[PDB]
Amino acid sequence: GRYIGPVCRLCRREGVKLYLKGERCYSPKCAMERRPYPPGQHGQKRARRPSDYAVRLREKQKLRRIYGISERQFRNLFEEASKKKGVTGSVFLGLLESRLDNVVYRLGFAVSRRQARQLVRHGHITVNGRRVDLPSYRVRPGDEIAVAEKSRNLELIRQNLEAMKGRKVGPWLSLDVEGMKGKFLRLPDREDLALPVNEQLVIEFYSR
Amino acid sequence: RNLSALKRHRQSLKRRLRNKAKKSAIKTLSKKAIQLAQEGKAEEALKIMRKAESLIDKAAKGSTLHKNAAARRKSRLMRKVRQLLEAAGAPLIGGGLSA
Amino acid sequence: PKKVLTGVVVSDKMQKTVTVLVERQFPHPLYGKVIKRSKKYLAHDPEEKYKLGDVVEIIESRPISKRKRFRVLRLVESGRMDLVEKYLIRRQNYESLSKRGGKA
Amino acid sequence: PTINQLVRKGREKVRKKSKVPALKGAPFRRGVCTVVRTVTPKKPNSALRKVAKVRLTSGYEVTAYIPGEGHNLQEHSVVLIRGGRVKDLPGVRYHIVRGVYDAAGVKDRKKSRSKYGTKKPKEA
Amino acid sequence: MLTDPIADMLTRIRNATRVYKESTDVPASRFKEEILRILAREGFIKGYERVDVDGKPYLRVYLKYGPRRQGPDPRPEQVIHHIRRISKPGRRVYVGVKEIPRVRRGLGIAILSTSKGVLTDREARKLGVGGELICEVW
Amino acid sequence: MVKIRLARFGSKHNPHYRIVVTDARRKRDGKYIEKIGYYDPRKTTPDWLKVDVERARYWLSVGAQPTDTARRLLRQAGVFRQE
RNA sequence: GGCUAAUCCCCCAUGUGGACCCGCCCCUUGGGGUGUGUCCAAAGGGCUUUGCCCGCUUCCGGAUGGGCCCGCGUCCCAUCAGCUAGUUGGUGGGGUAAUGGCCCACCAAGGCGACGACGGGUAGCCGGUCUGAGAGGAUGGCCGGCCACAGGGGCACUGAGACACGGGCCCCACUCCUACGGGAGGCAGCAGUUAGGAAUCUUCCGCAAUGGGCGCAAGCCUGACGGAGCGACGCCGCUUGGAGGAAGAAGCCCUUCGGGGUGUAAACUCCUGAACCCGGGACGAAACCCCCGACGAGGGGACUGACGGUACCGGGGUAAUAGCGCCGGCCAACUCCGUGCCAGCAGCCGCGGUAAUACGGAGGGCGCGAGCGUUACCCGGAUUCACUGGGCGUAAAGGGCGUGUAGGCGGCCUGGGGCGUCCCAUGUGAAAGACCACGGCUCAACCGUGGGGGAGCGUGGGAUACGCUCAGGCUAGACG
RNA sequence: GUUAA
RNA sequence: CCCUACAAGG
Ligand SMILES: [K+]
Ligand SMILES: [K+]
Ligand SMILES: [K+]
Ligand SMILES: [K+]
Ligand SMILES: [K+]
Ligand SMILES: [K+]
Ligand SMILES: [K+]
Ligand SMILES: [K+]
Ligand SMILES: [K+]
Ligand SMILES: [K+]
Ligand SMILES: [K+]
Ligand SMILES: [K+]
Ligand SMILES: [K+]
Ligand SMILES: [K+]
Ligand SMILES: [K+]
Ligand SMILES: [Mg+2]
Ligand SMILES: [Mg+2]
Ligand SMILES: [Mg+2]
Ligand SMILES: [Mg+2]
Ligand SMILES: [Mg+2]
Ligand SMILES: [Mg+2]
Ligand SMILES: [Mg+2]
Ligand SMILES: [Mg+2]
Ligand SMILES: [Mg+2]
Ligand SMILES: [Mg+2]
Ligand SMILES: [Mg+2]
Ligand SMILES: [Mg+2]
Ligand SMILES: [Mg+2]
Ligand SMILES: [Mg+2]
Ligand SMILES: [Mg+2]
Ligand SMILES: [Mg+2]
Ligand SMILES: [Mg+2]
Ligand SMILES: [Mg+2]
Ligand SMILES: [Mg+2]
Ligand SMILES: [Mg+2]
Ligand SMILES: [Mg+2]
Ligand SMILES: [Mg+2]
Ligand SMILES: [Mg+2]
Ligand SMILES: [Mg+2]
Ligand SMILES: [Mg+2]
Ligand SMILES: [Mg+2]
Ligand SMILES: [Mg+2]
Ligand SMILES: [Mg+2]
Ligand SMILES: [Mg+2]
Ligand SMILES: [Mg+2]
Ligand SMILES: [Mg+2]
Ligand SMILES: [Mg+2]
Ligand SMILES: [Mg+2]
Ligand SMILES: [Mg+2]
Ligand SMILES: [Mg+2]
Ligand SMILES: [Mg+2]
Ligand SMILES: [Mg+2]
Ligand SMILES: [Mg+2]
Ligand SMILES: [Mg+2]
Ligand SMILES: [Mg+2]
Ligand SMILES: [Mg+2]
Ligand SMILES: [Mg+2]
Ligand SMILES: [Mg+2]
Ligand SMILES: [Mg+2]
Ligand SMILES: [Mg+2]
Ligand SMILES: [Mg+2]
Ligand SMILES: [Mg+2]
Ligand SMILES: [Mg+2]
Ligand SMILES: [Mg+2]
Ligand SMILES: [Mg+2]
Ligand SMILES: [Mg+2]
Ligand SMILES: [Mg+2]
Ligand SMILES: [Mg+2]
Ligand SMILES: [Mg+2]
Ligand SMILES: [Mg+2]
Ligand SMILES: [Mg+2]
Ligand SMILES: [Mg+2]
Ligand SMILES: [Mg+2]
Ligand SMILES: [Mg+2]
Ligand SMILES: [Mg+2]
Ligand SMILES: [Mg+2]
Ligand SMILES: [Mg+2]
Ligand SMILES: [Mg+2]
Ligand SMILES: [Mg+2]
Ligand SMILES: [Mg+2]
Ligand SMILES: [Mg+2]
Ligand SMILES: [Mg+2]
Ligand SMILES: [Mg+2]
Ligand SMILES: [Mg+2]
Ligand SMILES: [Mg+2]
Ligand SMILES: [Mg+2]
Ligand SMILES: [Mg+2]
Ligand SMILES: [Mg+2]
Ligand SMILES: [Mg+2]
Ligand SMILES: [Mg+2]
Ligand SMILES: [Mg+2]
Ligand SMILES: [Mg+2]
Ligand SMILES: [Zn+2]
Repeated sequence: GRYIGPVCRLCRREGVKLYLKGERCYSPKCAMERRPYPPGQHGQKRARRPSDYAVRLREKQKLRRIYGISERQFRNLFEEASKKKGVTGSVFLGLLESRLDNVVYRLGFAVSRRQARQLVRHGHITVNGRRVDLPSYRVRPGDEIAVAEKSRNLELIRQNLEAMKGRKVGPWLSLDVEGMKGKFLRLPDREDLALPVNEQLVIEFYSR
Repeated sequence: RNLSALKRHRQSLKRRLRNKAKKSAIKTLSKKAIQLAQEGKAEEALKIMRKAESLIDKAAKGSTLHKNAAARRKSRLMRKVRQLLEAAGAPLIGGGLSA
Repeated sequence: PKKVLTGVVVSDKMQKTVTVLVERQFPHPLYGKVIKRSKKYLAHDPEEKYKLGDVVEIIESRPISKRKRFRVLRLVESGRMDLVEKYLIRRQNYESLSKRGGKA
Repeated sequence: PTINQLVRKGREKVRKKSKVPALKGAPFRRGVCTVVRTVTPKKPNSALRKVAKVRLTSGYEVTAYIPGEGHNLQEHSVVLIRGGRVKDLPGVRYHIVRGVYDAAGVKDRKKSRSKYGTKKPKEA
Repeated sequence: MLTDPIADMLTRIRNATRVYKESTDVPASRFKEEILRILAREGFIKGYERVDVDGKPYLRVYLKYGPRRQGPDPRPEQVIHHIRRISKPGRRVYVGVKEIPRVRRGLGIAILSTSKGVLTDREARKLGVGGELICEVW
Repeated sequence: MVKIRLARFGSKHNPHYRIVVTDARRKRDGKYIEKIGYYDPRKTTPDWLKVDVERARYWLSVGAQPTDTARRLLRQAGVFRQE
């Protein structure tokens, strides 16, 4: 299945702060706070000039770890984006952003993307009224992602939505805190995201 | 073992016999007529020729010699007779060839 | 439409039959170069009307014999023994290619 | 060459020879060990490389390498060949698969175990 | 005897322009003249004109070139940077209208001889016809 | 004789038939003479039965014999209604 | 040997019509009409029984299916160059539904081949599939189309149709049964056994649905089919947890012995609940039939589910599989010990000779994850058979030189034709697949509906610059 | 005599 | 085990 392993070691490797724990990744301790260098016995030893290949591979491993997708699905999305009209780079992020588990994260129903995934798998989520437990379900403009009724009481869902009060949400989304429901307005524009990723390098990685 | 539809084989055997016997009568008469025409025996020849014709068409009523196959025979037959006779005699009985 | 081909008569040594040589040129499927290929058809000439050297039209027809499914439609022009000659020499040439050749 | 020459002779599709006559181009082939020898490598190298002479079901009798430190093959050991030559042993173009037939998997192997045919040891 | 009077002309031009001659003569022929018409029209050459060299008909082709240049090798850029025969004796090249090439995204041209006369690739595309792809220039 | 019947085109546990005009002797999912409608037995779409009524009428008029089920569907689509 | 029925067989009649000979007309290969002569039909059964249903006869036409013929296209070897007697054509017969040396009689001496005959090798061919920027290369499993075969070879009978996989006859090999004379048999149907092999499944359920055969119908048959089973064989979706958590347990690895690493990882707290357990419980199935109506239209009624108590719903509910390859360069990822050209690694370059980032183990790391590797094969990269898109002075490559045959190629001007070439219209280009859109299974895979395609070939019409061909002229090439 | 630096 | 990691020599 998914990764399921030490995640702050991934941030360290990528030399950038990836938010894979939601909270704590804000505390004085995402480790990127103390030891923002690679994990392992040689983590501090002087680094060596990376090969053009290495750069792409990492930038890609970076953009993929952020969403927590397998290389299998990641590449499939990438291929779908290549076939599609318009800048592959953005469209790819467009699709990545459209993953339900992800949308749940962008609306705050869950503090992390992994948590969002569990929230979906365990059926505490719903698209257009119907239950949907597929983390990879593709959300379309107009859909309404909401917390399932039966679960509008989970202590966890309270907190997350309580904290959502007075918090802004992505320009391409809309959140109704009281009704624990959100809506996917439009596909995010590349300029709408602030990803520490240079999607081009990723495209290049696959041209090889 | 034992597909009772070997009844098809039985039947085929009889049909075979029925067909076989019809065709022989046909060949035999046809030969007989062409043989008489080739001798000038006009009336006698035409007489038989019609039998052949009748037997051939009758044969065409069922599987035996069904078809244009019948026509082909009548044709070839009414052809050799008239030709053989013209090479001498006159169409007496005229019981088949048209004026 | 029954096919109608145009060709020269390169043989009348058969009763009621003429060998019609037919050419056709066209772009080579890979190299482009307009190449030129030909074939011989045994055509029916009941009246023995057509002579060696005639450029006649040939037309698809109900089989007259094995190897023979075309009838001579008409004469297009004649006395073109130059064409027959080419064919004949090409053939003559051949008998000088194996262990049974001779003329240079 | 001119286009005319190309029309007259065209190009020649050249085919490649197999580096592995394991007949049927089967991915593997079974056989019996005829001889279990030892062989010396070429020039740069020196050592007592382990090789086996195998009589194949494909009707061939070729020499195959016996990878790994272990090895329990004798003059009648039935085994599976796979193809993969040995840069050092001219003539050796196939490898014997360890862990199949009479070929024991390398024991105590703890790393590239799936090659060498070695099952996973209990960890605690 | 030449085997490709057209190729001959494209080359006489190519060779001359390469040494910055003012003009160059080519054995005369209508078809050749027609090609020259386009080169002129297209501004690849100043123009041309019939002339009689030792009694026989030729075609003075007046060549064009850019301005003198800077640094080392002040030789001027060429107007006719590339002039290449496509169709040739024993490899004629024919194209349908949907197969007429676009030379250098339009910056260059193609010259086909159609049953509507010799045309630039645009003129051909316009009149909706294809033909023999004579050469290319830019 | 020539027939009007159903050809299977769904997928496991998801049938989708094509109402077809095919020679009786041909395999059911084989080469048919002409498609003339479609049928979704599970009505998983408001569009679960369509029939080129005129085309059907044409074939019936030339001898096409409809399968009992083919005939049911054909009727539901008004092929036999007179008025 | 005897008896007997019919929708079995035959004779006679009727002749709508049709078949055949001859004639004439139209048309043009044997197409249609017409006249005389001749020849040719038939079956009955059911009842809601004076009139309907099923069916039979002849003919014309429709529809579907098919036979035969022709143009073009269809692998390797020229270390296969000459092949041919039913051979090539004729006349007249035979045969067929039908043309034809398909077969025969007789006559003629022809037919084929370097544009590759003949011989040899290999191979079912397509729609497509894989790859590739394309051109192209490779391929033809699943599905759809065509062909061919049914233990090997030959053969015909029956029939609308076969020269017939579960029909027949003969020869051969083999198996079995024999009282030894003589018989029976053919899974390349489904499943299963065995042999060969690196390797390929259940002697399953059902006929409910779709489709087929027979029947007026009821209905019977259907290993076709619709399903279930087995195999990560492939593809897609899912899990093995989520949040908190120390300047950071222990163990283990490094160390300059200060400390660094595994690492928020664990422990532990809290939250959610794969599995499982209950209750409900499908769609796929509405016809045939029956009643009304007119056995029509239309309207009512009844029967029917293998999958399966499955999918899916609702309730309850446990923190609950991770492996494999790799880490000298190519190529992402480094240290310690062991070993000492040994043991061994290795795709290519190469590595091991006593401090090895390359061997073997360990710690750490990189990659991918119910997979990961390996081997084999195909395309790619390989413009490395070069059409797109290569070359030959010294790298592999100019023939030792000439003469000249076929072939390829061809100066300037005018005219005819319109073969090449170009243009328009139109027919064909099955479905599936591919592409786009939308839609159905919670997504996806999978699937449905719709849209758009073109080359090629046919047909009609058009153009004439170039190439071609014919005709005329020229003198710059050539020759004299 | 071999293989290395 | 002497040479230099070996082969060959003692
Ligand atoms: K009459
Ligand atoms: K009919
Ligand atoms: K036909
Ligand atoms: K004949
Ligand atoms: K092929
Ligand atoms: K192909
Ligand atoms: K009714
Ligand atoms: K539940
Ligand atoms: K746990
Ligand atoms: K040591
Ligand atoms: K190591
Ligand atoms: K390759
Ligand atoms: K030489
Ligand atoms: K020589
Ligand atoms: K002209
Ligand atoms: Mg794109
Ligand atoms: Mg029976
Ligand atoms: Mg007799
Ligand atoms: Mg003659
Ligand atoms: Mg003949
Ligand atoms: Mg080529
Ligand atoms: Mg050796
Ligand atoms: Mg070495
Ligand atoms: Mg290998
Ligand atoms: Mg040139
Ligand atoms: Mg140029
Ligand atoms: Mg008796
Ligand atoms: Mg009676
Ligand atoms: Mg009867
Ligand atoms: Mg009458
Ligand atoms: Mg009458
Ligand atoms: Mg006529
Ligand atoms: Mg008539
Ligand atoms: Mg009449
Ligand atoms: Mg009668
Ligand atoms: Mg004949
Ligand atoms: Mg005949
Ligand atoms: Mg013959
Ligand atoms: Mg030829
Ligand atoms: Mg051959
Ligand atoms: Mg074969
Ligand atoms: Mg390429
Ligand atoms: Mg198929
Ligand atoms: Mg056979
Ligand atoms: Mg067998
Ligand atoms: Mg047999
Ligand atoms: Mg046989
Ligand atoms: Mg018969
Ligand atoms: Mg048979
Ligand atoms: Mg059988
Ligand atoms: Mg075995
Ligand atoms: Mg199965
Ligand atoms: Mg059934
Ligand atoms: Mg049925
Ligand atoms: Mg049965
Ligand atoms: Mg099945
Ligand atoms: Mg398998
Ligand atoms: Mg945790
Ligand atoms: Mg239940
Ligand atoms: Mg229903
Ligand atoms: Mg149901
Ligand atoms: Mg029923
Ligand atoms: Mg009633
Ligand atoms: Mg009704
Ligand atoms: Mg609980
Ligand atoms: Mg590296
Ligand atoms: Mg050692
Ligand atoms: Mg290794
Ligand atoms: Mg390595
Ligand atoms: Mg998976
Ligand atoms: Mg290539
Ligand atoms: Mg090569
Ligand atoms: Mg080239
Ligand atoms: Mg080269
Ligand atoms: Mg040299
Ligand atoms: Mg050389
Ligand atoms: Mg020389
Ligand atoms: Mg010459
Ligand atoms: Mg010329
Ligand atoms: Mg010429
Ligand atoms: Mg033309
Ligand atoms: Mg099409
Ligand atoms: Mg078209
Ligand atoms: Mg299609
Ligand atoms: Mg959908
Ligand atoms: Mg479609
Ligand atoms: Mg046309
Ligand atoms: Mg002309
Ligand atoms: Mg002239
Ligand atoms: Mg003069
Ligand atoms: Mg020595
Ligand atoms: Mg060495
Ligand atoms: Zn973090």
